[PDB]
Amino acid sequence: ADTIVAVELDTYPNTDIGDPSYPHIGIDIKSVRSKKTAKWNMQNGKVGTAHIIYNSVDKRLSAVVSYPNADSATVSYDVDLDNVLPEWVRVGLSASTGLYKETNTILSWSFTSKLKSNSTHETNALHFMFNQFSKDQKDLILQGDATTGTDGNLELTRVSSNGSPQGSSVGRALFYAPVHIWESSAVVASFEATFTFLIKSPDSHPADGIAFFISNIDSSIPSGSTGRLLGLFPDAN
Amino acid sequence: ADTIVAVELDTYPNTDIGDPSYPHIGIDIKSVRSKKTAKWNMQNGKVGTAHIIYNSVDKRLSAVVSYPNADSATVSYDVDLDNVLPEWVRVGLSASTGLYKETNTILSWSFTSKLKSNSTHETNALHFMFNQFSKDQKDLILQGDATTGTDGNLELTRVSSNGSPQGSSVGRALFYAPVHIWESSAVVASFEATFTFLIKSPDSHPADGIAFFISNIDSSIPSGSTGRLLGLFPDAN
Amino acid sequence: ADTIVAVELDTYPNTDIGDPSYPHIGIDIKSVRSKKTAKWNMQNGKVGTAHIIYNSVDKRLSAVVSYPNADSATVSYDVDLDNVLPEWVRVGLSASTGLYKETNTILSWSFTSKLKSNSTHETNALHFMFNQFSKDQKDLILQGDATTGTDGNLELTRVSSNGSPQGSSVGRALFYAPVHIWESSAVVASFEATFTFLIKSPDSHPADGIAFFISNIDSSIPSGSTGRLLGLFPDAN
Amino acid sequence: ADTIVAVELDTYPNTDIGDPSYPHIGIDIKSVRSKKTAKWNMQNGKVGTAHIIYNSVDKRLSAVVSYPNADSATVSYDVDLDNVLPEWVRVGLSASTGLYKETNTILSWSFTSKLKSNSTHETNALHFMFNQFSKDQKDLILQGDATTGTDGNLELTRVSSNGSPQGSSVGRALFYAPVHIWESSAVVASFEATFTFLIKSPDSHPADGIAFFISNIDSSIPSGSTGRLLGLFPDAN
Ligand SMILES: O=C(NCCOCCO[C@H]1O[C@H](CO)[C@@H](O)[C@H](O)[C@@H]1O)c1ccc2ccc3ccc(C(=O)NCCOCCO[C@H]4O[C@H](CO)[C@@H](O)[C@H](O)[C@@H]4O)nc3c2n1
Ligand SMILES: O=C(NCCOCCO[C@H]1O[C@H](CO)[C@@H](O)[C@H](O)[C@@H]1O)c1ccc2ccc3ccc(C(=O)NCCOCCO[C@H]4O[C@H](CO)[C@@H](O)[C@H](O)[C@@H]4O)nc3c2n1
Ligand SMILES: [Ca+2]
Ligand SMILES: [Ca+2]
Ligand SMILES: [Ca+2]
Ligand SMILES: [Ca+2]
Ligand SMILES: [Mn+2]
Ligand SMILES: [Mn+2]
Ligand SMILES: [Mn+2]
Ligand SMILES: [Mn+2]
Repeated sequence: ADTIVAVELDTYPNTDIGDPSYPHIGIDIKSVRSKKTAKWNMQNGKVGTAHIIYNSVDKRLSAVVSYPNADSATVSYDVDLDNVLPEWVRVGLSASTGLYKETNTILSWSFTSKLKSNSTHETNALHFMFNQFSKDQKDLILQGDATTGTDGNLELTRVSSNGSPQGSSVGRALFYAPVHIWESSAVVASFEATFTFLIKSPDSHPADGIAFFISNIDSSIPSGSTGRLLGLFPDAN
Repeated sequence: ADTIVAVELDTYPNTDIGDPSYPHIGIDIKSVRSKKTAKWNMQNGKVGTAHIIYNSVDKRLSAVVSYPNADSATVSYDVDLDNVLPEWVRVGLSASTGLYKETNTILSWSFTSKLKSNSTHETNALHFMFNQFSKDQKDLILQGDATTGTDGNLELTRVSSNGSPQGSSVGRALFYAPVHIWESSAVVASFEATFTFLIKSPDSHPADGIAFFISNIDSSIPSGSTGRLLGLFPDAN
Repeated sequence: ADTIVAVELDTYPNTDIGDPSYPHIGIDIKSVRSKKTAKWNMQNGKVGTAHIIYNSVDKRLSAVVSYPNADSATVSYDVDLDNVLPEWVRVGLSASTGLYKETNTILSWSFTSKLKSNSTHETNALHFMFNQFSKDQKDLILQGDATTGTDGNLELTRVSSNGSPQGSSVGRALFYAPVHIWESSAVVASFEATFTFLIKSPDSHPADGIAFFISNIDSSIPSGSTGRLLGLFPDAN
Repeated sequence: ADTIVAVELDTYPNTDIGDPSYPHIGIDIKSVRSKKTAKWNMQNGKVGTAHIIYNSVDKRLSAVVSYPNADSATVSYDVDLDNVLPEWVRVGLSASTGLYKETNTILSWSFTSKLKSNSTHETNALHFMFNQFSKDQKDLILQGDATTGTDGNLELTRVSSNGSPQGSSVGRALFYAPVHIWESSAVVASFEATFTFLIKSPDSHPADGIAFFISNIDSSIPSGSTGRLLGLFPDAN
């Protein structure tokens, strides 16, 4: 179908598809089946920050989610992304809900990808940063339930006007421009993505999470991906 | 029609529309009629570098074209670009020929725009750099005669396979993503664009030039803009 | 008589040396008397942001001070800094109180310097940023009363443990490294600086101010410079 | 016994201290004997590029050396540098010859250091770049035989006016400022370095090599370090 690499933040365990029985962060390579996961003491109603980072050299893909004044969960998995991904991709943030529900507000999102070549400073590069989202973001492709303008914030999931979240929503947000993520002849290729989010839920149990993801250029939301699939994968299979 | 701000490099004087009688650089605000110009000792067959820079603070738009081991022509004109331009634009390089002809090879092109807001480091930003152009550039919108892949270079104007240029060509190249160039509430807005080019002509007199330009999102090439209009303006009027 | 260039922020108008009546920002090029100024609707106890930007192309030095939800005071002055300044400088911040007094608290400070040249981005550069000041900052030079570590802030003037400002206080903080501020052979020579500050006085009347300055590598506080001279100038010439 | 971490590039294998037979690159963590290495198909007289990249999340230090149109030699090592290194270091380059000798010419060198934290990009950072070395570089610390200004290059080992390398030579160059390399409270602590170099010997056999190193602020050349120790380590322990 469409190739998907993503870093997932399960607020909701899904022991039927494999997810551990605790709020976790994890690395998904073409399958909601995480190839590596780590325990995340999630904080309800607090603004937190995720850093994603990968370099050709280590071939190690990494992520750190962390709150102020709080321990930070980290995950790392050796993968070679030119085998996996197409030469041109498009990056973005995705998030969704199920029975249980949560606010998936993205307060800020940045990202940087460099292609340093065999001759140095013959590099190629793209960096893009949002610390507030305007009422109309010409350069974000918004998919599903995604809405901007609410308090200068990106809401990937749907929320009622009073501020309570709603269930069984998928919204997904993408950068307008395609990213040349890797090349046949580059000595180092790298890419970092940082984004801060606010997850607050009225219910004691929230669901399902946020994921930063990378896919081929022409990606649209999978049918019936609402819930534990996070708007990234069509099937747990 | 479509609003156009651009820095022009006339290799060919056009004294019928106003252009001075020497190879010049100049500032065009919605009219091929340059509002300020400066003398440029152009160098045939040598790689040269243009720097464009503008900040909300000075409200002064500036450009410098310069060769290695050679004097550098500079131009500057006070303009306030939120009055002129739409809130969202799209940037790019344009170039064309007439009776006389030239190669308009773009060896590299970068650009950066920042929106620092009334609260600091609540900024918004986009930077993008090409030091080589691949056979297929997914993220460049190519218009008219524009072609990439030839020796890792962007050729805005048409060129025969042996390497000689051809006449009465317009090619124009644009960044896929729209640039949020200014905002109603930002204490400093700024944007810098740098690009290196190679102009070589078999004929003693070459024509017409290269221009970096900014326009509304939906800009396409004007009809009959080939020649002294540089693929930017429909009429000298 | 070390050479010194600066962007000053006067909370105290010293009418005999030329300070306008109203609290102003100004450009001080080699003398305390400001070459140009602009009215500044200062806000007591609110954090503000200073932006400062100059480049070899415009040859305009300029600056904007700005509080949230309030107009921003701006100023510009056409000056060629390679005439005025040595080839190699140190950059830094200064502030001072006299009979009247204020809290000169620096919350954050960053600075960029590029020497782009004729070739394909064969430039020389330096950038540094502080959103928190550590308890021992060994890459700042601390001069006078200046202190770090309290709340992660830089305090250029002396304050009590309760927080009360003191009178007749003078403090400077310089980046440890020397900056290559201009070159004989570089086609453009941009440099940008940004910083935030907190100014609060119990008093009806606060004094004197903060200034971003640039001077020689060997620069030290001029004697008897507390008060009107902001730790910058020996005399009021 | 100053503390020191480094990425070494051996043209001369010193088999008794563990250098493999073949010319190698390696990670030297607190001792000259390399913790891990990889074969390097060195090219005489051709400029090459070294890339070096480490981050607190992976906790992997790694590096790639690369010539145009040739495979690139790579190496990695899992090490937690805040255990090994002091909180505040200086970075720099070192190289040396012994009985056998080579030209250790540094054409260009850049370095980035970020201390991203838990908050919304409230980080601390430093970046610097050199594509040309000036005649007097007063923000490099020059140690040993190291010299600037010849062709705009850095020469870490001594060379004649004709260009002939010399034997038993040792040279280091450090950035003037101290780097905050890690923090107790920072959630990630990335740092990246890049540099190009020219290595040429008249001989069949060249020696010894160049190394990027990190050490304490007060670090100076260890005595008797020419030859195998590359200006880095007092002893071969
Ligand atoms: O008004 C006072 N007693 C009378 C004489 O003090 C001069 C001010 O009175 C002014 O009005 C009087 C009435 O017409 C005149 O008789 C004076 O000749 C003067 O013009 C007086 C009473 C208490 C004081 C306590 C601590 C102090 C520390 C330093 C200075 C000083 O060196 N101060 C020197 C003089 O005071 C102002 C200088 O300003 C200084 O302090 C300012 C504080 O903002 C700075 O802006 C400025 O750069 C200077 O450093 N002063 C005091 C001080 N002065
Ligand atoms: O081979 C020579 N004459 C014989 C004795 O020289 C030792 C090498 O001969 C080797 O083989 C011989 C035959 O089996 C043995 O009898 C020796 O005991 C030794 O193992 C000889 C002839 C001329 C010389 C001229 C200038 C010099 C400067 C310094 C040194 C030195 O300190 N040199 C010390 C010894 O030479 C190698 C050290 O390598 C040094 O130089 C290398 C150059 O790459 C570095 O890699 C390395 O780290 C060292 O600094 N040597 C010379 C030197 N040596
Ligand atoms: Ca889940
Ligand atoms: Ca023309
Ligand atoms: Ca004053
Ligand atoms: Ca060796
Ligand atoms: Mn899952
Ligand atoms: Mn014209
Ligand atoms: Mn003043
Ligand atoms: Mn070795």
